Amino acid sequence: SVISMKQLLEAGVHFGHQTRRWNPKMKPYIFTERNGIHVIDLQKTVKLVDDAYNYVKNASQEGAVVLFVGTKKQAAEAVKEEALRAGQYYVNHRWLGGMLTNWNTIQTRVTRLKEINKMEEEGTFEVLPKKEVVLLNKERERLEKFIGGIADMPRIPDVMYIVDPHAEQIAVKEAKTLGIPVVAMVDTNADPEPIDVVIPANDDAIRAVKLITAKMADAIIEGR
Amino acid sequence: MIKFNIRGENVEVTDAIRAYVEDKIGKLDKYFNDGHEVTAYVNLKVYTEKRAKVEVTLPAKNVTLRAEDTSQDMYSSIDFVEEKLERQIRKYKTRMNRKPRNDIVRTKHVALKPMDAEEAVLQMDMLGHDFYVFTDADSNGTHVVYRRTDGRYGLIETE
Amino acid sequence: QKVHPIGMRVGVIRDWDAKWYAEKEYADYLHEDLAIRQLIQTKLADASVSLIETERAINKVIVTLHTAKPGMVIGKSGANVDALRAELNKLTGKQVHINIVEIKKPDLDAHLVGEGIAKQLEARIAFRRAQKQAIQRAMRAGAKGIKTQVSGRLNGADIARAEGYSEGTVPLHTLRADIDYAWEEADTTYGKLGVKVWIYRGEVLPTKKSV
Amino acid sequence: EFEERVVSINRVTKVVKGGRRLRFAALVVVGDRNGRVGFGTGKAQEVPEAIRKAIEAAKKNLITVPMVGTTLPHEALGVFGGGKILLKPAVEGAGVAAGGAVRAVLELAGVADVTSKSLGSNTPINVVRATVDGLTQLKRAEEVAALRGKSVSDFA
RNA sequence: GGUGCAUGGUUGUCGUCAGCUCGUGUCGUGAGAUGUUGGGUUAAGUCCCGCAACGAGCGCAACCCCUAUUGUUAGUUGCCA
RNA sequence: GAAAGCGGCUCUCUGGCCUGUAACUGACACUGAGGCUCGAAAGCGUGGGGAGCAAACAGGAUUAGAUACCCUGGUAGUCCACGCCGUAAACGAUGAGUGCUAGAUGUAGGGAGCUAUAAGUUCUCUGUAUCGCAGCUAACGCAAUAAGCACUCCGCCUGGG
Repeated sequence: SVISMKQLLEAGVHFGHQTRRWNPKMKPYIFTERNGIHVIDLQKTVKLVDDAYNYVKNASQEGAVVLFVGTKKQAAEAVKEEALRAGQYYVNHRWLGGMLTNWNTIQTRVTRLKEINKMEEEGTFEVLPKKEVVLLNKERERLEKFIGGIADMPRIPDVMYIVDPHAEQIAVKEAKTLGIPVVAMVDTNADPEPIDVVIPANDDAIRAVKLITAKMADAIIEGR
Repeated sequence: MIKFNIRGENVEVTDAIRAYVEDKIGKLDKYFNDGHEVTAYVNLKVYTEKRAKVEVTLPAKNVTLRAEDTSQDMYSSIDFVEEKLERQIRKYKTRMNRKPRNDIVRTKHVALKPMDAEEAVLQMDMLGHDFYVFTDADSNGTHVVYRRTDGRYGLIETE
Repeated sequence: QKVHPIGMRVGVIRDWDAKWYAEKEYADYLHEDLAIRQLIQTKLADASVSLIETERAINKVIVTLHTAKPGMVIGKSGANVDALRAELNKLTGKQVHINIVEIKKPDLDAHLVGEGIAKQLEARIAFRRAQKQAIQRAMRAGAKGIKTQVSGRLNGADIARAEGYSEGTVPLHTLRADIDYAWEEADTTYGKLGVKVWIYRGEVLPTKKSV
Repeated sequence: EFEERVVSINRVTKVVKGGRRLRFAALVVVGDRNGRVGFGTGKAQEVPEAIRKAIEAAKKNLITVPMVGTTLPHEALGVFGGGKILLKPAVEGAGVAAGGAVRAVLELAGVADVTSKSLGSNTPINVVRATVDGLTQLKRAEEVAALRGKSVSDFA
């Protein structure tokens, strides 16, 4: 149950950030520095990622909602495709504060995302003159801005995966509100002792989010 | 000065403490230049002085400022409110006198972390440039992938 | 200052309570019929006033009436507004006309809700839970924008207290106000109580255009 | 739903531009007399609105003290600013010996007796926090048998 | 008549302001922050970008008349091309 | 440099650290009431030196008024040897000693490597910042030169006038 650092080399997973503002707790993983980025060897991060290879299966097989967040720049379409194969929805948008504990925010996000969108999909769009087009700026713009995708989901997920909690301080506190566990790809720029997993990965290379997010939601497939 | 309008508007008028009004506005005529118009407008009521309203308005030749203020005693309202007119002119010193109060951007690569030269195929696809501004992680230094016009993976490379 | 919604509707933006025309004695029959409407609202003293529109006609009068319910107001079986209607015939001396029509669901009427809860203010109800109670009844029964208003005057008090649960989208500045609104003074030894009920079930109200 | 106690309606204000907005606040404590105590706060305009907010905040931060038979584990302390509440187990079942804002606490936690004055201040919004802390300092005998590493026969 | 810092209701004003608010929520011992901070634009808290936020109002703005372009009516006592 | 403070230049005799070092004493340690010394800033004593500056005061605006800010000046005084006061926001309104420890960080001058065909890096010590782990307080904030966790010498403090 391993797709290891023997193939995680060039796609850009096991690398740090620009070698500044790193964190002193996380030094037994990230060692070297040259040409702008830290480079991570195969010593601990292989079985460290194999831990997630065990537990994403274990959380997946009990039949609960999963959640991925790919807000970061080269990481939206991975959470798209692995939300498709995972089955539960994607978060690919800049993160909105106040998500979980406020009901009618995401509930009205459901009702205007799809239910007032039924007015678009039925005989209300073609019966109103040009003043409905700005109503479709609220619809045709504020639906995919305030997208969510949460209308499939009737109850809080099992896992809150995230490309970067250091860029995503917000839902990390929302997930540690009522007790939902998290998964992330946490690099040198964060101290992941609150995070359940240590995945030393960055975004803007070619296939880091593709590999790690791929076999994570594959573990969700065999969990489902 | 020029003109008054003395007005006791609930009780009759008595020119001892009204003369005391006339003398503290005599000290307005120590702080005058043209005492253009004033007006006393006072009000005292029943129930053993649960108020003491007084007023004098101040249309001077440039500024206007009234005073409908209170104390328990009407004598104390003449006292503290005309002393309030003194301290108002003390506020009106500087408010009166002191009309003077006295191409390509010359910059480095905007990205932070280094990306290898194979990632430049994705880094050109990252932000939407035909080149890929990325400090090379695989190659020692800087590398970038262009777009050759034939349609293959180009390389803007000193190499 | 506050604009009266019905004060800018019921004249011409909503059609008239004196919904009839004349040639010369328009304000004569209009004003004296308004005195007759006062006689209706004061001689329903063992009944419930809802709405009345007394009319002058081609037969020189057709009295339009309304009730809050027919089963109790109009009589033992319908002879209080009929015997009192002939009493209006011996008031003003004319052909005199009954119109037994319940104003439907008077828990959505500003008259019976606010005036009824003001009669219960005469019965000394806790007025805050009266506000939440009554506006929760009608907001429960629709009322897209609904609020009310109560004045103060408790045994030598100030002008007016606050007004809890005075809510509801009532865009009174805008020109879409379809509001059953009322107001009331309760005269007591302890003082008077103003009760002003905005009820907004319908959305639109110009009643002024016709081909 | 919990067993209810109401501490006090507070007195706070909002100072608007052209006057003085009447702000309203409250603080309750809840729980089901077993060791579980919560507390709520009403930042509103009226009393049942502060009951609404009082259960909005009373529904959370409601945890369990390891109640060793209607008693305390041992003598603890609570410090949060001027809330300085030292709680003492003593002879139990013979008189609920507590301050006013903490007699409700061992009511809603179910301690038989305590011996709890306070120092610092009698400010209730620090009394409740020092009370949470006074429950928080407690290790228990199953941990001194367990977390200490040896099943010590002071409790066994 | 007296008693409008005792009365209700009406009532003039700031201000025809563009600001005022509130609910959910989070954060802060607490009042307090959230909307309201935001990028220009407007007359607009206009929308809009980041945003602990989201929504709801109260809104100038939106709906009402009057005049400012043309058809359906055409002689009444008014129009005669 | 304990601070007070110390900056044209050159000599005179002059402390005090740190880096290394066990060569050596073998606990000689830390303090510190008392007592003693030093010590801002003025001023005071005697005697000089007297550019420029400036208390005191004068003249001119200033306004109701100007004994003030501005200007014109201008005495004491500022400087030099030579004695004194012992009081300064003395401050960082943060006693002295030593121990502990996330890091991002300044800069000195050593010790060591260091990078070699000249380059330029890493550790170590006392320094002095800035952010911030923990801890932390009423909050503000402090945080390796702790407002964190300990102990020894002292000192203060008891509601306001």
